[PDB]
Amino acid sequence: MERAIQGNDTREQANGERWDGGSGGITSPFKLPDESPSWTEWRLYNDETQDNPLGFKESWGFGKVVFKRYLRYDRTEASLHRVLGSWTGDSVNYAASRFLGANQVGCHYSIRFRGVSVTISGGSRTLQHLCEMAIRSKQELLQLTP
Amino acid sequence: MERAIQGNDTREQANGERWDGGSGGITSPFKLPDESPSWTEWRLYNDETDNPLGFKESWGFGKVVFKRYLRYDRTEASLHRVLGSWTGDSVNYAASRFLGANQVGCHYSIRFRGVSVTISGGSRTLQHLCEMAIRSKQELLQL
RNA sequence: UCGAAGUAUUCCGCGUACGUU
RNA sequence: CGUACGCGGAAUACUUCGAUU
Repeated sequence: MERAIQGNDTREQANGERWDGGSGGITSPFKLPDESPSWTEWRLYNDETQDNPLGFKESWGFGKVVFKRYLRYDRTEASLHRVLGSWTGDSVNYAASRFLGANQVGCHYSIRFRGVSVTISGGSRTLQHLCEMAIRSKQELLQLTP
Repeated sequence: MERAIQGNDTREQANGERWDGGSGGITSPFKLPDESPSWTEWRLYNDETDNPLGFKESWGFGKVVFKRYLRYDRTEASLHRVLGSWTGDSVNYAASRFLGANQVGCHYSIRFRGVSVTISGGSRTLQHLCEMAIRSKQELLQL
């Protein structure tokens, strides 16, 4: 069965990908490692008070194989350029080719920032279009005028 | 209880507003009427060969959801028209009818050429959802 | 921020069924 | 395109619990 690309095994490994260093060798769509803060650093930051957070959460799904990232974002132009490099059409299509094939599945990209979530979703045979819409939506959300 | 601001009866009317369309007076966020094709017109169109008849969009304030299908043939005259299906005003005005002190989940969703975009978040960021939804709609309909 | 549970919706993919708007 | 399901996920909102006892 070629449906190890979808079996719960690769699913758990894709979820574990966020925290390990790719342990087991699972290919990821992201080009930068996770930066999610600790409970204590998160608790301490939240002093004044949901606005201007530490960063944003994004994820790429290929069927039920979901990868997640939390990246720091200081709302500066330099930081914007840094976090916009967390993934690219190339890195997504490369990673997607490891979990797609035969029957079409649903793919999605999701990003949350300042209490606003954007999800681009569709069939795996439209992935290139998802990427183009995903990168453009990521720019606007992170630069959304307050 | 007794909040019919987000009741099953109001969820049904908002769903019926697409077809009713104005029956009972339910305030909709859309300014244009539904243009959904019939089964046959949708068939004959696909029998012609990418470029669909139009697109689907919907606004949700909690469980109260409004839907529209609008024709869109990839022209500035058609883009400007369908961009007028709703505005920030028409959304906020409609939302204030289905929102109370408790924050609920609001969302805008649009599907075009096999791609679907959904902007969601708490009713406290509705102004920000509107700004994102309009930029997303224009971007999607324009590649 | 992380994990888990429930509740209310939506979205995508797949499959089934029924249609004159 | 519409309606009704069934399956598999995801997203959002709200709620509860745990996170070098």
